[PDB]
Amino acid sequence: QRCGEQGSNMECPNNLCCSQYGYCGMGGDYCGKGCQNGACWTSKRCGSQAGGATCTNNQCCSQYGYCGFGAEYCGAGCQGGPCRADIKCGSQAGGKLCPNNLCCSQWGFCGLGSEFCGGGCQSGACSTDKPCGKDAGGRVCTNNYCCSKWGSCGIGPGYCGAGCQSGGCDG
Amino acid sequence: QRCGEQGSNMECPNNLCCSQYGYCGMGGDYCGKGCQNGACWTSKRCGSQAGGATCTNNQCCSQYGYCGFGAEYCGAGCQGGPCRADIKCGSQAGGKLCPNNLCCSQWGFCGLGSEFCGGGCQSGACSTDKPCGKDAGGRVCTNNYCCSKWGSCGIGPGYCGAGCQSGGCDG
Ligand SMILES: CC(=O)N[C@H]1[C@H]([C@H](O)[C@H](O)CO)O[C@@](O[C@H]2[C@@H](O)[C@@H](CO)O[C@@H](O[C@H]3[C@H](O)[C@@H](O)[C@H](O)O[C@@H]3CO)[C@@H]2O)(C(=O)O)C[C@@H]1O
Ligand SMILES: CC(=O)N[C@H]1[C@H]([C@H](O)[C@H](O)CO)O[C@@](O[C@H]2[C@@H](O)[C@@H](CO)O[C@@H](O[C@H]3[C@H](O)[C@@H](O)[C@H](O)O[C@@H]3CO)[C@@H]2O)(C(=O)O)C[C@@H]1O
Repeated sequence: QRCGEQGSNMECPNNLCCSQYGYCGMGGDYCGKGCQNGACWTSKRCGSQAGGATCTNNQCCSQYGYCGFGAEYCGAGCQGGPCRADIKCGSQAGGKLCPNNLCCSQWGFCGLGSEFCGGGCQSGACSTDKPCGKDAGGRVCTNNYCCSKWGSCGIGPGYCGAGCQSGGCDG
Repeated sequence: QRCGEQGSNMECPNNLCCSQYGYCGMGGDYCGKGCQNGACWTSKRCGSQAGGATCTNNQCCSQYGYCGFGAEYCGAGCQGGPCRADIKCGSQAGGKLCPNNLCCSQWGFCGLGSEFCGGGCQSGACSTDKPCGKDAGGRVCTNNYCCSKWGSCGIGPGYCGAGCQSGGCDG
């Protein structure tokens, strides 16, 4: 029930702003100074301009390296987020990984839903629960996900914990 | 450090999925059944098709009323989220309110950043801290925000609590 650093980076809903304290609301108290996510009065820096950084709340990183929504951010030159132009990926775009766990469709585009996450899904939050492990002819997940002791790709204690065969195994 | 119903609707970061229990991770345990937000294997229903409902994680509500990202969702017929076409608002579009607290620019478009939230901002997470109250010639905030005892628009205990002049005052 806590956001930002004090909520393991949880994010408020409806772009509610997360104050410097880890509470959600709207207004200067939250959106003003120390804001850590949501609709912070001061756009956070992103993209090139800010060491490869991604925006929170699924924001489009404008060409200038500022986070937001609207033509200016999502529009031309956009560098991350639900960018107005199809973000490419997969074996089509040299192994490229969708940002923010998005699915790399069979076709080489980034998204979320059956069309992207479904059959053919190359990387990201594929819903095709494909197997890994000794169990899966020594195949490692994508996104450096954890191959749990049952040969399943995911992120968490059950996945990254004990019996973790490969991926980002808690060490 | 808890999501969904057990985290006052906090949302995991990077589209991490929130399990039926209120924990964040990636995989079937979280993305499978009971998923409450993030990249849930099963798209949540939205728009018309689902009583005016908005998608979580700033997702585009496709023409069919399913939440996601990518051309299919964000593209033509899109009904909410960082839709690929400019969502209109403000006095230009009959008082329309941007969804998900987005700013209604001076021009009548929805977004987030200086360009939308800045000078002229009509409604939403305007960063122009305009005043309300007896203090402000009996002017009420937009979005049914709370006019605190100091004549400030916001959402929270300090705003919606005691001394709340108008808005969604905790009652
Ligand atoms: C769409 C987008 O990214 N909007 C940004 C813009 C853009 O970066 C910009 O419009 C592209 O030209 O900038 C905003 O921040 C700028 C603003 O604070 C202005 C002054 O108010 O300065 C810009 O940078 C200056 C900086 O202030 C100086 O200290 C420095 O000496 O020069 C810099 C030259 O760029 C800020 O980037 C804006 O409000 O216009 C923020 C939007 O999110
Ligand atoms: C972009 C988008 O919204 N993608 C959805 C699609 C679309 O709703 C669709 O492609 C537009 O035609 O549908 C997805 O769900 C559908 C899928 O489960 C199929 C069958 O696997 O059925 C569709 O609805 C059926 C429903 O299953 C039947 O019980 C009912 O008798 O008829 C319905 C007629 O539409 C689902 O909508 C999909 O996976 O294709 C989900 C995507 O998010």
